[PDB]
Amino acid sequence: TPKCRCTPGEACWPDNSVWEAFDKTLGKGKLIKTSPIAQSCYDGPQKDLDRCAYVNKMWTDQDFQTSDPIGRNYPYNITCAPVDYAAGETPTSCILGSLPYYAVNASTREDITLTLNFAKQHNIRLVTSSTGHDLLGRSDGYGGLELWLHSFRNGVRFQKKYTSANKCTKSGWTGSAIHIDGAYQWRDVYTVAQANNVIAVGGGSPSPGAIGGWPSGGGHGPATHNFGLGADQVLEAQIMLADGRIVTANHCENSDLFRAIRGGGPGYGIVLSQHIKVHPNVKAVTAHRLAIAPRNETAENKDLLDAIAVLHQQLPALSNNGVAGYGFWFRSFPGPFVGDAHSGYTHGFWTIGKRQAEAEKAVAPLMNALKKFEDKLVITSTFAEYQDYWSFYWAESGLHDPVGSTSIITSRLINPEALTDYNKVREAIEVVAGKPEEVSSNVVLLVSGGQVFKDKADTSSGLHPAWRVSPFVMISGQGIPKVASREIRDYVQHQVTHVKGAALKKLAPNTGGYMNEGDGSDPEYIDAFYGKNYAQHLAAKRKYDPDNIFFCRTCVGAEDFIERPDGPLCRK
Ligand SMILES: Cc1cc2nc3c(=O)[nH]c(=O)nc-3n(C[C@H](O)[C@H](O)[C@H](O)COP(=O)(O)OP(=O)(O)OC[C@H]3O[C@@H](n4cnc5c(N)ncnc54)[C@H](O)[C@@H]3O)c2cc1C
Ligand SMILES: *[C@@H]1O[C@H](CO)[C@@H](O[C@@H]2O[C@H](CO)[C@@H](O)[C@H](O)[C@H]2NC(C)=O)[C@H](O)[C@H]1NC(C)=O
Ligand SMILES: *[C@@H]1O[C@H](CO)[C@@H](O)[C@H](O)[C@H]1NC(C)=O
Repeated sequence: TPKCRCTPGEACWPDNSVWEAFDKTLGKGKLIKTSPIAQSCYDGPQKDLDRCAYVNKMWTDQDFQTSDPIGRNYPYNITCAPVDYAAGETPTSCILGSLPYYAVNASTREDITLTLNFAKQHNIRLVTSSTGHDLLGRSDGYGGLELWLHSFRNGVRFQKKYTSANKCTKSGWTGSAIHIDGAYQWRDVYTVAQANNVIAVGGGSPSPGAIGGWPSGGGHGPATHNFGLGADQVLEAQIMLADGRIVTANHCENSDLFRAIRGGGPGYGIVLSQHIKVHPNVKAVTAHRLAIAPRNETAENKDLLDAIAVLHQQLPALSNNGVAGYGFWFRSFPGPFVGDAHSGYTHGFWTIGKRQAEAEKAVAPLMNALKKFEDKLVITSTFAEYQDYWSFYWAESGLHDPVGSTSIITSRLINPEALTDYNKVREAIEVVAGKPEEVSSNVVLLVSGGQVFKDKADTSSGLHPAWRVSPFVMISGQGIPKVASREIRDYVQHQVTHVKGAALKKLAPNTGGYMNEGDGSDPEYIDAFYGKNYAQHLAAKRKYDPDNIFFCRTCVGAEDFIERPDGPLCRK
């Protein structure tokens, strides 16, 4: 049976009549022949400068990118760039690249069954997308048939008391739940949680999918320190296997599959629905806004980075005190970042469940450590109190930031013991700060600790062990030009993987990274992404998808195949 999937233009590729008959079986209009988002910017039959300008204007918008079957928030390889003609830009070339060639706009189980079956029947690579949010190309594939789940939406329903499809009691959970009965986004789930005065533990941005890559890789957000990571919210799922069977996965049934999807990434089956734990609303949340800038701005920014190193050392104490959230910093920035300075550190942290007085005590270990820098840095610190989770969430989080660039980042979970020696930390900070000429994004995800640590007791979970000891994640990355030569991308990828990523590993060598926002070019990605759970993830992969119908890049088992950006996917 053939080692390589069939691709367009080959003799094995179904001819126009076969595709047309497949469109008609589905329901005319469901099969979409994909077109590069910005093809109207280029010469040929599809050229349209009005369409091109609209596309150029809307490229950075998350909804615009989720609305097209091959729209990508963080496109893995821009092979058809939008062209800004008003700005004097001119076209190079436009190809599909590694984006799927056909998509099925699937809105019923029958759509999904037929798409799965057709892919297998014609040996065509099946690509699964709920939203196209992925940063690593795991919802892409050259010459692929995309199962697009964006309109597969059969309700989001609140359960006052979790009620399992197979009456499983082994979760031990008798609290409330939400049945996410479709490939909904967090926005949709949040509306129902809010209507029912409960906390749904979703992402900091509401556009990503609720039941796909987000929970399967981990899933962080404002509420995860307090209530657990996204993967650990999952009580059960309905999943269509490669063989077409629809099965329940929970503590009582196919528990190896259930564990795999809760931390082992995508590619075990097509997730049709999940049930998630939801949590009682709180009476208070206080947010802490901190900003730090140099009094004396220089290319080295020695004092700023000293303080950032110190701040990193304070995070575990903060985490132990119920503090969570996100911090952002730059050694150099192309313009004012903190007040008047073209550099600095800023964060939005919070104590869910605590009023301001307790919030101030919670961050005291950090503010006290920062008193030593009052002569050297300008530091501002404010608190905002909210009377429930949702007013807090929408005020301090619920982000819809600009997107549309390639992601080249590395992530490293940091254990407390990696931070006790200031000099080692300072050295890590020096390297990840990057070259003063090159913009380096550095981000702190203070999203673990607390309940995430506690949920180590849950052996049904598949989450990377390092989550259970690491209260926060460091992410460091750089951009590439929109139209990027191979040489420039290899230079940047090397800085991210072997300079930035390497420093982070040296700082914390016993932990790992975060697959969803992580380094897909790391030679050691298996270790980073999955850790010691990998052998068990792989077993589930080989049991439930022996033919690797759900192949994705870096996903468990992907090393048994060779992916190309411009040719057939093949088994080794
Ligand atoms: C603007 C933006 C903001 C973000 N914010 C956050 C954040 O705050 N916190 C955080 O942790 N992450 C965040 N992410 C990252 C997100 O967790 C990952 O990109 C994740 O892969 C998104 O899953 P998705 O289904 O939405 O993406 P997709 O690209 O649709 O799919 C991602 C992967 O999951 C697979 N997949 C999707 N749906 C299914 C399914 N139903 N069954 C089987 N496999 C499936 C795909 O095959 C692919 O491998 C953000 C991403 C974007 C674009
Ligand atoms: C982005 O897409 C381009 C175009 O498909 C890829 O370039 C090809 O890469 C292979 C090696 O992997 C070469 O043998 C081809 O000659 C390249 N083609 C062209 C037209 O340049 C590129 O590899 C993709 N980048 C990534 C990181 O996936
Ligand atoms: C996808 O299908 C739904 C109906 O199931 C329809 O409302 C929607 O507009 C379709 N989208 C596209 C892009 O064809």
